[PDB]
Amino acid sequence: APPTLWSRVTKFGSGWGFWVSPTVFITTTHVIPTSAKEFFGEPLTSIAIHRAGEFTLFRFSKKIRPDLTGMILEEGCPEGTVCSVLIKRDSGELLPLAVRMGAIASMRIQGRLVHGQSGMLLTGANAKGMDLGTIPGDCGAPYVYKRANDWVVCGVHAAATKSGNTVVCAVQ
Amino acid sequence: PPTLWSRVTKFGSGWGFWVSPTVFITTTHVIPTSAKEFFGEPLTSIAIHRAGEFTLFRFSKKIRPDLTGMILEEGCPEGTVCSVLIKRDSGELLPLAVRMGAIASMRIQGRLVHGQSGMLLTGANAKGMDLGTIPGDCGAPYVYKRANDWVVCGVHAAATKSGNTVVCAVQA
Ligand SMILES: CS(=O)(=O)NCCc1ccccc1
Repeated sequence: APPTLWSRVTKFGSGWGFWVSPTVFITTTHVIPTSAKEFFGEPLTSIAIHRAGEFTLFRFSKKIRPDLTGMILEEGCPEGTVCSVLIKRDSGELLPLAVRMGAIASMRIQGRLVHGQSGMLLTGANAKGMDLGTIPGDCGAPYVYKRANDWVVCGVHAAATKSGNTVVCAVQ
Repeated sequence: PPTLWSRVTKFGSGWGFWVSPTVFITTTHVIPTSAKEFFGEPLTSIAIHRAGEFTLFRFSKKIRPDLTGMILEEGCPEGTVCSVLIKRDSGELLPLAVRMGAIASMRIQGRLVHGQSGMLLTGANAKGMDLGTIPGDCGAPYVYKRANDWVVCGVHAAATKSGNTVVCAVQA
């Protein structure tokens, strides 16, 4: 995946978030530190929060990341799209996990109720564990895909099943 | 904490894989043709076992004493979904699902390559996103999970321009 997309993935709370533009940051609601009153040097005062279940978007009144260009955020993707989940791991290692996207779904995962766009990992037979699959600390990682010329972001990592094969993308 | 990715190592014009502290496997065509040492050990002290596009090195001391010995087998049953553990010079780790077929001699781009056929589960077109192999990927290992055990069953030897087809070179 392009270096400019990896540059947009920021360590955040118990996971990650993603810079859509110099002013827009998206993440998974449950990774956000519940006590936090300041983000990227800005008071809560100065920030527009948009929360829809496990999807959260932050809009800043200042350019926090002026090195970036604004890219397309969409509300999930067509069923059958193959996406990459941009997961950073121990060592400066970069894991762009391939996922075939399915329907919008409501599930119970480890007792918690989750809603988003479901998908199946294309990494192995059974993706249980950290070599072929996701771990809890990957939540908030972006789902991206390429069109003709364009790259698109369509959601953030919310959950995965015990077997590790099924994932859920939180969407706008 | 141990990872299979730790055992994937840059080597000649491609990659190889540590099976054990003393055992390293790779694809014959990526090995340098001028060398007096590998991994600091004189070539005098290394057993080389070659069978077409599969080569095994056995060193006279532990090069990777941090590792345990893994199961190495001559290919896998047809229908097994393997993962090819691709490392890229970008720093990306790209595990891709491959459905394994028969042993055969296959015409790939110019040439005749003997080993176990497979097809990528990404099988749209696998060139433009991180969804297929490139020439520099040769030597990457084919692995799968069986009961509690990881098995390694060959090394990446060849791929078609693209429809979906790959060849895993195997021990014999
Ligand atoms: C939050 S900060 O004060 O340490 N820096 C602001 C700019 C920035 C934000 C996110 C990622 C990289 C840089």
